[PDB]
Amino acid sequence: LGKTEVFLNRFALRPLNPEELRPWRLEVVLDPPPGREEVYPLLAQVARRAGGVTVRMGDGLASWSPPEVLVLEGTLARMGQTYAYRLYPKGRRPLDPKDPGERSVLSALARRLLQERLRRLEGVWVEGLAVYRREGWRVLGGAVLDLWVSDSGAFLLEVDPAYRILCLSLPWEERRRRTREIASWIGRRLGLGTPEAVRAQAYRLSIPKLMGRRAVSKPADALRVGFYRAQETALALLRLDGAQGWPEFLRRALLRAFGASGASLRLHTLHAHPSQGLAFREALRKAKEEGVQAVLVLTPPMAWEDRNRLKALLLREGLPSQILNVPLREEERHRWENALLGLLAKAGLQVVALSGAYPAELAVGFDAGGRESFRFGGAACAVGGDGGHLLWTLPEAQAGERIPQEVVWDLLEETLWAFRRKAGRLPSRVLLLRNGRVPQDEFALALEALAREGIAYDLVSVRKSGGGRVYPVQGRLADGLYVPLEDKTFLLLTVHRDFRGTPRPLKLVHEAGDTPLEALAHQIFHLTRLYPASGFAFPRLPAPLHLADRLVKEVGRLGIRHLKEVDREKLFFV
Amino acid sequence: LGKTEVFLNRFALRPLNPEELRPWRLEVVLDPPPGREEVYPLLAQVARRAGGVTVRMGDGLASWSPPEVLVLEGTLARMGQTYAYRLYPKGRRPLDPKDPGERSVLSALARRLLQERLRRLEGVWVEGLAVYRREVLGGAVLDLWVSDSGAFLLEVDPALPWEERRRRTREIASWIGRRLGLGTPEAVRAQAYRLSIPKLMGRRAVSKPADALRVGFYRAQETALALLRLDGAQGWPEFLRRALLRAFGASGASLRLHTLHAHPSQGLAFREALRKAKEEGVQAVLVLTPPMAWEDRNRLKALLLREGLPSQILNVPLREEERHRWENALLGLLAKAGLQVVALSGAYPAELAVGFDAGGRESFRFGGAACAVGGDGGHLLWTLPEAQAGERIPQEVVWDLLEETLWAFRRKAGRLPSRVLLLRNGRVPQDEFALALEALAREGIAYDLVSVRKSGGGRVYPVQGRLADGLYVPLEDKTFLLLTVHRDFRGTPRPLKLVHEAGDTPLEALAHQIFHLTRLYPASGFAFPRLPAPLHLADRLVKEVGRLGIRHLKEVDREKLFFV
DNA sequence: TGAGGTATGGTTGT
DNA sequence: ACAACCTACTACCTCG
DNA sequence: TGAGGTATGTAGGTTG
DNA sequence: ACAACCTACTACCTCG
Ligand SMILES: [Mg+2]
Ligand SMILES: [Mg+2]
Repeated sequence: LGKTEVFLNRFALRPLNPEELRPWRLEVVLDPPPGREEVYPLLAQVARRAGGVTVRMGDGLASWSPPEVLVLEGTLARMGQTYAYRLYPKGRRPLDPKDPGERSVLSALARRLLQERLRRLEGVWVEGLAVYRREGWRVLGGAVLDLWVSDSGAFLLEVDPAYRILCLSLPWEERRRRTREIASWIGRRLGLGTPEAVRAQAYRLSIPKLMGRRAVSKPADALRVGFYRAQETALALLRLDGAQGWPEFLRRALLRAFGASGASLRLHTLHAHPSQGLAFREALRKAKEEGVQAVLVLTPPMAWEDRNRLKALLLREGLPSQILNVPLREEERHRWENALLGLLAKAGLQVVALSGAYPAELAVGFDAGGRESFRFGGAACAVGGDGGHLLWTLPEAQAGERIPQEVVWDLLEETLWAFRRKAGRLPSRVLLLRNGRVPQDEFALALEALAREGIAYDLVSVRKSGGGRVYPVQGRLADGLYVPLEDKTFLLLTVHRDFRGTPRPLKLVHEAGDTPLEALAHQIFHLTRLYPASGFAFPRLPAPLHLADRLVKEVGRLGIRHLKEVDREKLFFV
Repeated sequence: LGKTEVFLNRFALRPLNPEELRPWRLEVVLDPPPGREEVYPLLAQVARRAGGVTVRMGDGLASWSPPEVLVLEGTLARMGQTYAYRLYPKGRRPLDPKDPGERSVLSALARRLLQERLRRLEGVWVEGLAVYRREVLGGAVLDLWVSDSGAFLLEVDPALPWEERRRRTREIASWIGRRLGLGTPEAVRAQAYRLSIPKLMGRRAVSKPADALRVGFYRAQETALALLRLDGAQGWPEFLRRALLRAFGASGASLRLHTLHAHPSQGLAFREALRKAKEEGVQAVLVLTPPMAWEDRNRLKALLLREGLPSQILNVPLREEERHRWENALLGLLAKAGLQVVALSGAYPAELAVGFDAGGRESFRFGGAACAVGGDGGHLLWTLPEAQAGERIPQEVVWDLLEETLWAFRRKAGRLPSRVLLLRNGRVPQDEFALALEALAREGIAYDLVSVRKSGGGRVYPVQGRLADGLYVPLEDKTFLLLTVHRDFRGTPRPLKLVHEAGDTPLEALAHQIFHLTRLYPASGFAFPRLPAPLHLADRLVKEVGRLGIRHLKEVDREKLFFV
C-alpha cells in the first residue's frame, strides 16, 4: 500500500500564445463535390496540400499559418477522380483549451506543428513523427514523438525512445535518461521552451495472494505443494519420436504433484500414430472412452500446419493436447514444467487460485481474433471470488472488430450460467473486461440484461497501447502500480522484470459501473496472477483477457468446427 | 429405364457463315497501361465502346464487324480515372467451333450479336437480353451461343402452366428467328430416360412422409417432447396429443409429453426450466405462439438451442381442420427430436451421401455439410459448420466435415462405407475437394463428386403427352439435366443441372440415387424438395446458422434436425 | 413461424 | 466487364 | 511446439 | 485521411 509519485514520459512545454488560441478558419470549396462518405479524407488531404500548420476543423480547415502563406488554390487526386480545391479565409475562431472539442482541434494543430517543424530540422533523420540521431548497416537511435495541448493551454510532449534498422530492449533507467535528453534537445530546438517532466500520483497495490494446495509465489510451485483443486485424472502420452514410454522424470513429477494434492492419477500410453489415418482416430475415441482427459505429445519440432492439424484432430475427439519437443533433457526444467502445467490446465485442473476479497465474484474478458476478412468474438471467465474456475465459451464469427450486442450478451449469459452451475446462485457483481477499445453501445444490451437480472456490473476497457510510460521519481521500478489520470481513466503497471526491458503500463477506461477505480485496479492487477500455464512469469493482461485473447487466436488458427465435444473447463488453447 | 424424347427450350438456327468463322482480330493499345485488376474488365469496356459486334479474345479483341466500321480510336472513363484507347487491326483468325476455347469466343460474339440486334428493333421492349412484346408487359428472355457443330443456338424463356410456357416459347422463338435473320428456328430434342419411382418407407410403405403419422415411423425410439405455450392457454391441444399418440402407437415406441410452465419473459429462470426439462429427458419443444417477428423467433430458437433443445414453432390461432400445417409442424418436431420418420428402400451405389453448401449473407459465410447414412438413408445428420471468407470452402474444411460424416457412418454401422456420394450445391471451385478426394482414396473409400446447379439447366418439355418428374436427360459427357419434382399447379418445372466432377459411377446410376434422395426429406409432408435431401438439409443448415449464429450449437445432438 | 417450387446484391474465374 | 453460378426475402396456390 | 514481455519490422486491419 | 486502437508472426533473455 501507499502513495507515491511517478514521472510520465510526457513533458510540459510553453503555453499556447494568444495567436495560436485563435487559429485561422478557412472554408473549403471542392470541384466536383465528393459524396457524403468520401469528403473527410478529402478535407484532410486538402489540409496537407495547403501547407503550413493546417488541419480539418469540422467541415472546414483551421490553420496557425495565415491564409497568404497557405496554397489557397490547387488540385487533388482520389480513387481515380481529380478535384480542384479553393480555400476562402473566413476570419479566425477563438479556440478554448477547456472545451475538449476545441482542445482536440488544438492538439491536431499541435501534432501538425511538430511533424512540420521536425521536417525542417537539419542533419537528423525524420520519418513522420520519428527522429533518429545516434549510431553500411547501422543502428539508429531516436524517439517516437507526440504533441498536444493541456487544458491550461500549454504544449505537451510525449517522447518515447526508439531504434531504427537501416542495414534492442533498454533497461528502464536508460530509457528514462535518453527520454529526458531527447525531450530537452527537441524542446530547445523546436522553440517550445524548456521541457518539464510531468509527475502523477501513483498508488502501490497490495501484493496478490496465490494459492496452490498452499501458498505459492508462482504457479510452478503447485507442482511441489499440490494444486488448488485436484481431482481424479487420467492423462495419455503420444510419442511421435518412436521412443519408449513416459520419460521417468515426467512421471515422477506428475505423481509427486498428485500425491501432494491428494488426488489419484492414471497414466495411459497411445499406441497409435496419426499416419495410421482413421485408425488413429479410433484409438483416440477409445482413449477418451477410457477416461483420458488430455494428451501429452512428445515430438520433434513440428511445422505450423502439422501442429495445427494434429491439435485439431485430437480436439475433434474431445482431447486437448500439450506439445513438448524432443530432444528433451531433465535439466530443462522450466520448459517441461511449463508443459506439465499446460497439460493440467488442458485437463480441466485448477492449479492455482487467488486468496482475497474482490468486488466481483465473476470476471469476464472479451476479445476478437483471426487475421482474415472475418473475426471470432469470444469470452473467457474466472468463476468465484478466488477465480476458483477458469472457463471458455464457444466463439462466434463476426465481420470485424465489433462484437454484436446479442453475441456479447449470449457469451456473458454462458459465463453467468457457468457460475450458476458452479456455485448454485447468481453472482452479485461481475467484472466485464474488454481487450482494447469498447465500440459505442457494444455492451448496451448485455448491460441492460444484467440490470434486469439484478446483477451489478463494471465495464472496463483494457488497452495494451496508449498508456505511455511510467518511471519512479526515486528508487527502483516495481510492478503493481496504479496511476489515476483523468477521471475514469488510469494506468496500471501489472508486470515488470529488470531484464525484459522497460515496462508498458496498461491503459484502462472505466466505461460503466460505480466501483471505485482503485478497487477495479486491485482486482485487475490481482487477476494477472491467476493464469495457470505460465510457471515463472505472470502475463501483463488479467487472466480472463489473456485466456480470451489466446482462445480467439487458437480458434482463428484451427477453426471452430473441432470444439463441439471439448469441455469448457479444459483450457485447450494455452 | 424407358427411353423417351424431350424438347429443350433451345432452337437451332443457321450455321455460321464462312465470314463469322474467321472473325477479325484487333490489338488493343491503352494509355496508360492498366494494373492487373483493371486489364480484363477494361478490355471488355473497350470492346463495347468500339461498337458493332466485338468481344474480348485473349488479350485483344475479336469483331464480326470490319475495323473500318468500329470506333478504333477513343476514351474510357473507368472509375472516374481515364484511359485513351487505340485499336489496331491485325488480320482475322479462323475460329473453329470444335475447340472449346476458340468456340467460347464464337458464343461470346453470338451473344453480343443478339443483344445488339435486339436493341435495334422497333417498337418492342428491350433490356439487355430481354424483350417484351405487348402484353404489365409480356415477353421473353433470350440467349445466343454457338454449338460445336458450329450453329447458333437460341434459348427462349417467357418472362405459367408448362404447356402454355412451351407454346409461348415456340411462338417467340420463331418471331425472333426470322426477324433477326438467323433463319427458321427448329427446336432441339434430347433423349431422356425415365427413372424408377423411389420406394418410401415409414413403418411401412408410404407415398408421402406425412403418412408415417398414421402407419408409424421408419425407426421409432422412446421420446419425450415438451410444450411451450406463449399464448396463455391450456395444455396440449387434444388433437395434437391424439395424433402423436397415434403415431407412436403405430410405431411401437413410447411417448412422454411434458409442459413447460415457464415463459421466456422470466429471463434466466426460464433458462433454468429449460435445463431442468432437458435433464428429465425432453428432446425437442413444440412452441404454440402468435406469429412472432423474425428477431423474437431467432432469439427464442437460439435460447432453447443453447440448452440443447431444438424447437418447432406452430402459430396460433390453430384449427383442427388446418391439417397440413399442423401435421407438417408435427413432422418438424419429430425430425428435431432425432426420429427417423421415413427412409428409402432400394439399392444405391453409395451407402453414404453428403451435401455441402455455403450460407450467410454477410461479408463471411458458413461452409457446412449434411448427410444421409446407410443405403436407405436410415440416418440424417448435420455437422458443425465453419466460418469462411466466401463461397469457396477450404480444402481442409471439406475434408474435416466429410470425416465427421464418415465417422457418423462408422459409429452407426460399425464399418467404413464402401463408396460415398459427394454433393456440392452450385459449382465446385477448382480443387476444392482435392484433399478430401485424396484422403478417401488413401482410406480405400470409393467416391463420386457431383455438382448440383439449381439454375442453368434450362427447360424440358415432353415431345408427347403429360410432363412427369424423374426425368434424366444426358447432354454432353458428364453433364445432365434431372427433373426431380413437378406439379401442375406450381408452374413450369426447372430441371437441375448436374456435373459429374469425379468418380466412375455411370451417370444413370448417379441420377437414380440423386432423384431418389429427393424423397428422403422428413419435414415436408406433402411435397418433395427439388434438391436431394443431403443438399436440402445442408442448404437449410447453413441458412439457420447464418441466422442464429454458430455459438448456440455446442450441446445440440447432430441427429436432431434443428433447422427444418 | 408449415411446407414446397415457381415467379420477380455477391463469388469465382478469365 | 462478364459468364454463370449463388444468397435471401417476398406472394401465390395447394397439399406426391 | 514452454512461457512471459519487450523490442523492430512486417504487412495491415477496424472504428469513427 | 487519420487517430488510436488492434492482429499475428518473429528473437532476445531468463525463469516472480
Ligand atoms: Mg501453447
Ligand atoms: Mg420447420
